[PDB]
Amino acid sequence: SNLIEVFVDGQSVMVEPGTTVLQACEKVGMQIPRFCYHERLSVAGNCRMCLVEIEKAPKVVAACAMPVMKGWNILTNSEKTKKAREGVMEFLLANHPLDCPICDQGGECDLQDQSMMFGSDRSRFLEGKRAVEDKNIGPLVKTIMTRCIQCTRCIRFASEIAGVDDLGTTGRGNDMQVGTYIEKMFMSELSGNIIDICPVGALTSKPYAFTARPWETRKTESIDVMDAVGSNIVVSTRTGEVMRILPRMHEDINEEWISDKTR
Amino acid sequence: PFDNTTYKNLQHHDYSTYTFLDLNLDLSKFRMPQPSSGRESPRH
Amino acid sequence: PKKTSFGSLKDEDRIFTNLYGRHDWRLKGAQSRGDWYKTKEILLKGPDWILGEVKTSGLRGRGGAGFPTGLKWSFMNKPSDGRPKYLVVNADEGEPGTCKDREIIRHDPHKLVEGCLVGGRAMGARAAYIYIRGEFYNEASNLQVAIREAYEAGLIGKNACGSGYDFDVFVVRGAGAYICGEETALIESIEGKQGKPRLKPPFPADVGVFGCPTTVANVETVAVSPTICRRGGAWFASFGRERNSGTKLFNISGHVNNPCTVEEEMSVPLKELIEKHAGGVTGGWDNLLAVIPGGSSTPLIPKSVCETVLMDFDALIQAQTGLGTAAVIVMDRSTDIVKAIARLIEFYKHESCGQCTPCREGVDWMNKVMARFVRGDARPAEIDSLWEISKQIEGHTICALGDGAAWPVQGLIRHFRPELEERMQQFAQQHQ
Amino acid sequence: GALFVHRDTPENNPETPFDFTPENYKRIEAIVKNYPEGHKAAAVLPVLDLAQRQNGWLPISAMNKVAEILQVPPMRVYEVATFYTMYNRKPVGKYHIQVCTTTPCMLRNSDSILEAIQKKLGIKVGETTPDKLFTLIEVECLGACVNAPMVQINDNYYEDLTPKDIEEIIDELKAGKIPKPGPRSGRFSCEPAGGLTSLTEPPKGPGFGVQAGL
Ligand SMILES: Cc1cc2nc3c(=O)[nH]c(=O)nc-3n(C[C@H](O)[C@H](O)[C@H](O)COP(=O)(O)O)c2cc1C
Ligand code: SF4
Ligand code: SF4
Ligand code: SF4
Ligand code: FES
Ligand code: FES
Ligand SMILES: [K+]
Repeated sequence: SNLIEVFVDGQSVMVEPGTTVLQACEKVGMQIPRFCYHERLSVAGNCRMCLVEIEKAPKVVAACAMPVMKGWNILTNSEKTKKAREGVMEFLLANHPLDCPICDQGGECDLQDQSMMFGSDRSRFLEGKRAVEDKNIGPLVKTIMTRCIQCTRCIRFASEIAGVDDLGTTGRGNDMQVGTYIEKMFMSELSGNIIDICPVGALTSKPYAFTARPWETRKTESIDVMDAVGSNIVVSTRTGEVMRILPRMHEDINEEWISDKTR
Repeated sequence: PFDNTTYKNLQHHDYSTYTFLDLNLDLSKFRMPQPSSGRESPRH
Repeated sequence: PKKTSFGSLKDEDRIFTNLYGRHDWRLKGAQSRGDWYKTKEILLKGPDWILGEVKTSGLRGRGGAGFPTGLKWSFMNKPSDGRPKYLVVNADEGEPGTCKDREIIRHDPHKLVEGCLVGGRAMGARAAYIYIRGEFYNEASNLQVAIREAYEAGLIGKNACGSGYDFDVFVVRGAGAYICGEETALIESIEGKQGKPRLKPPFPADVGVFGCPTTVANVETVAVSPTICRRGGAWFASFGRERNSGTKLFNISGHVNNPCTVEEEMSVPLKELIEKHAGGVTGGWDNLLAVIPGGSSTPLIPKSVCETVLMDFDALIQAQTGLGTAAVIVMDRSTDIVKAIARLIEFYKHESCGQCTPCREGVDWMNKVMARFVRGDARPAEIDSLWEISKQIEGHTICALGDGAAWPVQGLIRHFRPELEERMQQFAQQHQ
Repeated sequence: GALFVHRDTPENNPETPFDFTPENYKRIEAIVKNYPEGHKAAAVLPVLDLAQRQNGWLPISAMNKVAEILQVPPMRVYEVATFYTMYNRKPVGKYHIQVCTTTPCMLRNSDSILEAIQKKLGIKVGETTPDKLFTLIEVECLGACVNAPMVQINDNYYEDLTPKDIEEIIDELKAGKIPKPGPRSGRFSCEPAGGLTSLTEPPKGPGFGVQAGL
C-alpha cells in the first residue's frame, strides 16, 4: 500500500518510497551510467554521469541521488539524456592522460567502456592537460593519480567501510587532489579493496602490475581459506598460472570485499 | 547638531588581532544552553 | 494611478538610512532612526502575521536567485519534531561588483540583528548564525559589538524584547571562498567542512545546518524585513512594477565618474540610475560599451539594450540577463571587452570547488579557451565550440556557480562575436 | 604554498613546536560553545584561524593540534586548511599585501597599484622581501568594488588607491606607523564623490510611518 507508481520509458514499475531514479531503472533492467555512485557507499552525486531526463521537467536530475516521485516518467534514452552523458564524458576525458596502453585498468575500465557506449567518438579539446604528483600510500596499492577522475569512492570507502579517515581531498577547483596530504601509508586489513572500487587506473594492485590483461585471463570462481569467513573469490589464471585474486559477490558473507591477506 | 558631514564609524581604526574573538568570549555569558544530539559526536 | 515611471526614491522612503555611516551605527543612534521600535508587538503578532507581511510586500531574495521570500520563509512554518531550527544569514558577499551587504553590516548592524529576530521568529528558529566572509574582519567586529549591545539591552537572548521568546545571534567568519556564498555550501562550511554545495533534495528547510531545518537568507533580505512589518507590506509593495517590488541597494562601479553604493526604487531605468547617482559613464553616455547589470554571474548587455532597460527581475530577464545582486558594472568604449570577461572566467576557475565534473573540468576549460581568444590565438570555429561547452556546463552542475561561469561567456559570444572574429583575424595575419 | 601536498622539512614537521597560549584556550572554549553538543567539528574553521592569528601561519603541527582539541581526524583538518585561501601553510611577511585584480578593480586601474608596489619593494607577485616584512599576492574580489582599486593589508582595507597612496602606505609600514584604513581619495565610504545624491534629509525618528494596529 506504500509502493508508488513511476514509469521508466513509459513502462510502469511499482517502487517503495525513497527509491531513487537510478534504483527504479534497475527494476526494468536499464543500468544508468555511473562513476561516483556505488551501491554500498554513501551517495555522492559529483561525477554527474547519471543525469537523466524526467518527462515534462526542463532540468536533468541526478539518477543516483534523486528520489523518484509518483507518476514520473524517466526518459533513459531521450536526446536530452544522451547529450548530458556526452557532455559529461567530454569533461572527464579532457584532462585524462593517454595512458591506456600502459595503464593496468585497460580492458576492464569503466571510463573506457562507458566512453564507448555513451560518449562521443572524438575530441575537441585543444589545450594542454593537467598532471598530478604521485602519492605513496603503501606497498599494495600503486597510485597514478593523473588518471584519477575525482569520483571520491576511495575516500568514502576508507571512511565508511574501512573506518580509516586518512583519505581526503586537498586543494580546490581543477587542481583538487585525492590523497593524504602527508606521507602516510593506507595500511588496513581491507585496504586492497580501493583498487576495485576505483573505476580507473588511478589505484591499481602493485603486485599485479603489468603482468596480465583482463581479456586473456580465465576466471575460476572459488573460495578463500585464509580465515574461516569463507569469502567468495574469483581466481584469475592465464596459461596455467595464477594471476590474481578478486572478490566475488556474496551478500550473506563478504558482500563484495575481501581482506588484504585474501587478495 | 544634525551633522551629515563627518564620518562616525571610526571605532574600527583600533581593532586588533583578537578583537573579534575577545568579544565572542565576552558574549558567552548571555547565550542560551545549546541543544544536544544525544551523542558526543558522529563517531560515537 | 499605478506609476508607470520609477526612480527618484525620496529620503523618507529609504530603509537603509545610515548607508553612508554619517550617523552613529551603535545602538543609541540606531533607535533614533527607528530600529528596535515596537519589536515586542511584532513578535507577539506571531509567525503567521509576520509571514503575511513578507508575502504581501512581494519581497524577493536579494542574494541573486530572486525567489519570493514570503513563500521561501513559509517552509519553516511547520510543526517541529525533535530537532532545533535555525536561521542562517548570508553575509558572504563574494560576487564581483557587489559590496552592498558590506555597508549594512558596518553602518546598520542593528537592522540586521532585528531582522534576525523578526525573521527567526517567523520561522520558529532558536538562533541565527550570521556567516560573514573572513576578509570582512572589521565589518564582522562591528556586527559583533552591536550584538553585544542588543544582548545587554534585552533585545535578543533570553526573553527577547520582553516577548517571552528565546533567540540567539551568532557570528561565524568564513575563511576565503566565493563558493561558500551558495546556500548549501555555506551550511557545510558552518559545520566545519570544505565549502562544497549539497545536492537537493533534501532541501535546507527539511535538512539544513547540523542536519536541522534551516533557512538561508541574504543580509539585505533579512535587514529590511523588520521595516516591512512596521510600515506594512502594502507600503513596500507600492514600489517598482508588479512582482518586482521594493527598494533595492545598487552598486555602480567600473567606468563611471562617481562609483557608489546607493538605494533606489526597483524598476528604475538603468540609464537614469547611472546618470543621476553615479555621475554618468566616464566620457559621456556615448562612450558606453557594455554593462554587467548584476555582478559577474550575469550576462553583459550592450549599449543598445542599455538605453531603455529597467532594473528589475523581469525587465532584465527579457534582456537575456538577470538582476542578480544588482551590482551594475560599467565598461566604456576603451575597455577590452574580451579581456574583461576573460578575467571573470579566471575568477570562476579560481572559485570552483572542484566537486562536480562539468565545473571542475569545464570552467577550467573555458578559462584556457578565453585566454586564447584574448590574444586572438584561435580560429572562428572555436567560438561555437565554446558556446557548446558553456551549454554542457549550464544545467548539469550541482550548484549555480557552474551556471554563472557559463553566462558571462554566452553574453560575450551573443553580442560581441564580431569583436572575437576580428581579433582572430589580426593574430593570423601577424603570424601565418 | 602552491602545492597541496605536505613534505616534511626541518621548519615544518609534526615535531615543530606549537601550542595555544592559555588565553587562546579560553577563546577556544567560547568558540566551541557556539555549536550544538555533539557537533564540535563545526569549530574547525574558527579554531584553525585562531592558530594562524597566534602564530602567523599554520605549520603541520598546528593542524595536528587542532585535530587533537576538537577530536576530528587530522585529514579532515588538512582538507579545510587547503580548501580555504585565507590560511597560510607557508610563512608570510609581517604585512601581507593582497591586491584585488578581478574585473571591477581591473577596470579602475588595479594594475598600476600592483606595479607601484613591486617597484616600491623590489619583488614580484607572490614573493617575500628579504626583510620578511612584506608579502605580495593578487586576490579575487574583496567586496569593496565601488572603492576600486583597493588593497588589503592583514585585516584592513586601503581603498581608492593610486600609485602615490600605496607607496605612502608602505612608507608608513616600513616606518612602523599604523596607517589609517579606508579610502584615500577624499570620501569616507561608499557615497558618491563630490557630494551626496541621497540621505541628505535628517532621518525620521522612532515611530515614523508605522501602520495601524501596533
Ligand atoms: C557561487 C554562488 C555564490 C553565492 N553568493 C551569495 C552571496 O554572497 N550572498 C548571498 O546572499 N547569496 C549568494 N548566493 C545565493 C545563495 O545561494 C542563496 O540564493 C541566497 O543566500 C538566498 O538569499 P535570499 O533568498 O535572501 O536572496 C550565491 C550563490 C552561488 C551559486
Ligand atoms: S583509467 Fe581507463 S581510460 Fe584512463 S588510461 Fe586507464 S584504461 Fe585508459
Ligand atoms: S583515486 Fe579512484 S576512487 Fe579515488 S577519487 Fe580518484 S578515481 Fe575515485
Ligand atoms: S558547479 Fe562548481 S562550485 Fe558548484 S558544486 Fe559543482 S564544482 Fe562545486
Ligand atoms: S553516479 Fe550520479 S553523479 Fe555520479
Ligand atoms: S573587484 Fe576588487 S573588490 Fe570587488
Ligand atoms: K582501479
